[PDB]
Amino acid sequence: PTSHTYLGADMEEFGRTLHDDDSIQVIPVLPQVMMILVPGQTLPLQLFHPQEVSMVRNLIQNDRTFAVLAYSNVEREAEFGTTAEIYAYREEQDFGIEIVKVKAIGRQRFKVLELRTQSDGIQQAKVQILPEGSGDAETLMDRIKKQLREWDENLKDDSLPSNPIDFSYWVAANLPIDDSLRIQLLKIDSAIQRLRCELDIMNKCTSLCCKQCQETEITTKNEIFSLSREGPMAAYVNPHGYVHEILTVYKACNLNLIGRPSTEHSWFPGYAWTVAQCKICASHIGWKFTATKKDMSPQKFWGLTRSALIPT
Amino acid sequence: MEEFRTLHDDDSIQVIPVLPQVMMILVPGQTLPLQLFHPQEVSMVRNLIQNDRTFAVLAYSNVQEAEFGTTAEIYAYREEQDFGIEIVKVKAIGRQRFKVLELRTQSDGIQQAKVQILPEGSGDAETLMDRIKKQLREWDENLKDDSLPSNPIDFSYWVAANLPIDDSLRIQLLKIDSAIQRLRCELDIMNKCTSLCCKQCQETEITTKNEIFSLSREGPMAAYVNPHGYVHEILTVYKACNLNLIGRPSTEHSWFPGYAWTVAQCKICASHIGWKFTATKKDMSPQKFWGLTRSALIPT
Amino acid sequence: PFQCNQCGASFTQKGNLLRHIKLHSGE
Amino acid sequence: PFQCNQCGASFTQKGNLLRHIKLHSGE
Ligand SMILES: N#Cc1ccc(N2CCN(Cc3ccc(COc4cccc5c4CN([C@H]4CCC(=O)NC4=O)C5=O)cc3)CC2)c(F)c1
Ligand SMILES: N#Cc1ccc(N2CCN(Cc3ccc(COc4cccc5c4CN([C@H]4CCC(=O)NC4=O)C5=O)cc3)CC2)c(F)c1
Ligand SMILES: [Zn+2]
Ligand SMILES: [Zn+2]
Ligand SMILES: [Zn+2]
Ligand SMILES: [Zn+2]
Repeated sequence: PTSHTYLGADMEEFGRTLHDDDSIQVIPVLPQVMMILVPGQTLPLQLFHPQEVSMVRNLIQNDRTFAVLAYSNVEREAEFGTTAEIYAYREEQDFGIEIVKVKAIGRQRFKVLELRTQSDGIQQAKVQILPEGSGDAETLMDRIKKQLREWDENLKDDSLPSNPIDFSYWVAANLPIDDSLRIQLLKIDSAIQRLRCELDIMNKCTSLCCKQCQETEITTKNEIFSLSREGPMAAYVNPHGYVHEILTVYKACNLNLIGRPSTEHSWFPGYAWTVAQCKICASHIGWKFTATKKDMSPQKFWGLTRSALIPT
Repeated sequence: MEEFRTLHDDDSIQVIPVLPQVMMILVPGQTLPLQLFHPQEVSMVRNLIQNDRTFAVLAYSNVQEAEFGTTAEIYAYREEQDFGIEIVKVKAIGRQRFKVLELRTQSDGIQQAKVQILPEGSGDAETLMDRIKKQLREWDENLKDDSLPSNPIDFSYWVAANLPIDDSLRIQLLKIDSAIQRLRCELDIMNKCTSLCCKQCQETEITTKNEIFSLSREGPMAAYVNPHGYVHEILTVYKACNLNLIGRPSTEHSWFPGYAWTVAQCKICASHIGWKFTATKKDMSPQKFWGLTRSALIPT
Repeated sequence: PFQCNQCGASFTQKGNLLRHIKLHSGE
Repeated sequence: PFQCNQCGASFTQKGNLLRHIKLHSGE
């Protein structure tokens, strides 16, 4: 599923040598993207606005890299951010609207020094690439994997990155945590400290409630499971450009379904989807996935949007 | 009405008076009618007629102030009095956008703004203009391309003035100095919106883009001043839904000569949306049409 | 005639006008 | 036939769609 088969097939695949640490660079910012991107996390995008299509077409011919800011209030309030490098690109046009479909991957964190908008309209950010500290972390990484098996790796193989820095970011990308805490881990430059905060977090997180009411538990960490190699959480883009960060769990509560299942543009092929909403406030929480054949290993599952859930 | 071309240079810094009551997002080229009754307001227009005839209409993003605005040049002026009260009626035209550097109030209460005339970046893509025009004609079908400008800058602003879009979208444009970036954004708008709804409940679709029609040269949208100075930007459509009418038609101060007006309101929240216009003679072809107030609608 | 200055809506009862104006104000 | 652009939830009547869209924005 992490391959994003839904966005396209005949997509061009590109990757590039990273900027050095403590370097000061000038990078164009996608203003629409409103996520705390984590290095290593893939970002699927369907761009329709002519301005964005103009920039990304420009980006494919230079460094294939743009900046995804980290807003704490958004009213642009970003002091940090992450770079994303286009690895898959496809030009498309339907309904008289020209579409650019990209798959990018987070590569490096940076501190924002200056944001200015040019005469062409594209917004540029001068960034300082933050350093990636590492060390010996075998103990921490073992402590993490264990607690991971006691959640979803019960049936999930330990196919996880060996590098402490890479491990720190996989855990960071697949942890049911609010943004304000995700940004904390990205603000740590030392892998070892990141891994530690992750451990102290994994031991203190239990339930996920709805954010608009804060009075209804939807699921528990014990339900988390991975149907991809992305771990329990991943980003998918819908046919109108909306990116959703999807946490997959086996069972959930306090949800009312909306109508009949659909099979269109499903992010998990072979499964159908039905919108799920909170029984108390009626805010969208996600979708329930139902197998379309009996041979399916998991038969029914839930894909929730991190945007609608808050820890405990 | 005395008919009457002040063009400040780019990046020039001016001190222009601000009509406070006015709470609009004026687009260069769009006409703005006004009826003034406050002694100070008449004083201001009388002073403005004697100098360069332009004032500033601030583009408030609320939280009040405002960071931008557009200059307006009075081109029609008539003074009269009723109840010994002296009223000034003017028609002004938007001419140039500006960044607000300092807003200060005079003893009279009239506000003065020190502003910077913003530049008008242009470019090419006649292909963008041809596409927009085509989409526009399908929307209205009464549009006369030969009634549309050729200058990229002018066309962008005509489109910006006659598109049924909320202020927040009207403010996003105008803030773009590049005609091309303006036109592109207009396309993204036209391609991402087909229906209009009541802002106070947003639970009632009132009309669709295919219903928009132009009854005059200013195009499908236009500003009108009611007998009390309330300015309304009216989108004329042939058909509308989810509206309740208030009472019997009236003919007093009909902005469209020949048609009677009955207030229309949302069926769900009862908020004013505009007026239904019905012919008073069998000769008029439209017979029935709707004038929706831009302030009360929002795009899907 | 209990007419509204903003839109011209006329009413038989004052209280009907009053609650109509409050739909314009605080809009 | 009335489908939400964010989540895909389809409705028989638009009044249901509109008040669902209003939930994606807090209201
Ligand atoms: N200080 C001071 C000072 C203030 C105001 C002063 N004036 C004095 C003279 N009065 C003349 C008069 C009164 C009553 C009417 C009834 O019609 C009304 C009423 C109220 C709002 C609206 C309408 C119509 N309408 C739209 C509908 C669509 C369309 O086609 N056209 C429109 O206009 C509205 O929005 C008409 C004219 C007017 C007030 C003054 F002499 C001093
Ligand atoms: N400017 C501009 C511009 C705007 C829109 C454009 N359109 C062009 C034509 N449309 C084709 C089409 C229509 C209808 C459907 C039904 O599926 C829908 C619908 C609405 C929201 C969602 C989904 C699915 N879904 C998630 C959840 C579940 C899962 O597992 N995966 C998902 O995808 C959603 O959130 C599919 C494709 C689509 C695009 C355009 F061409 C330009
Ligand atoms: Zn809830
Ligand atoms: Zn309403
Ligand atoms: Zn009224
Ligand atoms: Zn929805």
